Amino acid sequence: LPPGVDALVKDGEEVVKGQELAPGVVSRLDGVALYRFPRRVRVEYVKKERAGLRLPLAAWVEKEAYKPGEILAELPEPYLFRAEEEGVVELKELEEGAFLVLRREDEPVATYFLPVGMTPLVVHGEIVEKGQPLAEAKGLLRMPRQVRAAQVEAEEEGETVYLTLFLEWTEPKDYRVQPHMNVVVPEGARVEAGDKIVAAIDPEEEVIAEAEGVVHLHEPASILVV
Amino acid sequence: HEIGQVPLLTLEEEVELARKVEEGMEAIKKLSEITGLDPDLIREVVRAKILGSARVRHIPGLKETLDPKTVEEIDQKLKSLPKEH
DNA sequence: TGCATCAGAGCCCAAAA
DNA sequence: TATAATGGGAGCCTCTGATGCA
Repeated sequence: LPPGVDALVKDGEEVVKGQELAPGVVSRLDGVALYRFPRRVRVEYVKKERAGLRLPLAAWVEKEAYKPGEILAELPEPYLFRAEEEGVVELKELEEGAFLVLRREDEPVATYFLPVGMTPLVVHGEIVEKGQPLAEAKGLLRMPRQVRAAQVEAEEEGETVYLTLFLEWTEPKDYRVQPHMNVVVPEGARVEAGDKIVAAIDPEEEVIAEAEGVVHLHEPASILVV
Repeated sequence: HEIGQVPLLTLEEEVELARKVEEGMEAIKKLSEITGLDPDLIREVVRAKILGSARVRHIPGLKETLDPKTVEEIDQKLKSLPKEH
């Protein structure tokens, strides 16, 4: 495989003769494709948290859970989502959508969820006071493609809804594998905290899994069709 | 010409094979411990099955004559091991 | 099937050195 | 027993019979 080019087919995949394995590489025979020494291991970590949101009651669609991509609300006019606590802002941006975490004396006092269609008006590490706008919400706002909503609780106060969302999403982290390291974990494996993913000559060069996640192999040196 | 049909190893491939070879020898030592069997005798049985039925012969160091009967017998003790062993 | 091509088979004795 | 090393190197007559070819 040409250096840096990533494969189309996945480790284990049945392949027909003539099928294209890589941008410039075409398989000459049918059989099972096997990745030859993966250069980059990507671990998608499983995170399950609790985050809040407040919306105009007329703008929100009632549901018990929200699947990825689903429309959460549709706003007739732009809405300023405001902080309900004072704190310093920890901004954590996902692929699409964002997380916002207010903390005062260390201990996080709030976790808010900004879906797509909501542009943060604050930056990481910004001091906010109760009531100042965190994010603008304009038009249709929906769940991001990479993040789900397992449970949706709703309290109604005045003209707004406050959603307490139980959210599940995966955060990618890339690890580089050197020629002297071997991947000891299969594609699609389930790992807990402490499980070894890549091994190396010495202990400080090993890659140990930080928490729960699933493993994906990318950019192999070559593909072996057997 | 025959030499030229085996591609040269990449640094990765070279390290991988060497690594697997070292790990395999450590395994044979370990398999010796578990079974209480001669490490060399075990090694010839392991090696016999990889090279195939083609090459089976008496080994000067082995105490027992090495023939398909004994490698099947010994292989069956190996196939009687618990999953982690 | 009848013709060509090549591999392999030989190339004096005795004397001497 | 440990830098890395990865594909060689050369040459001076006639008959008979089997073998490989239109």
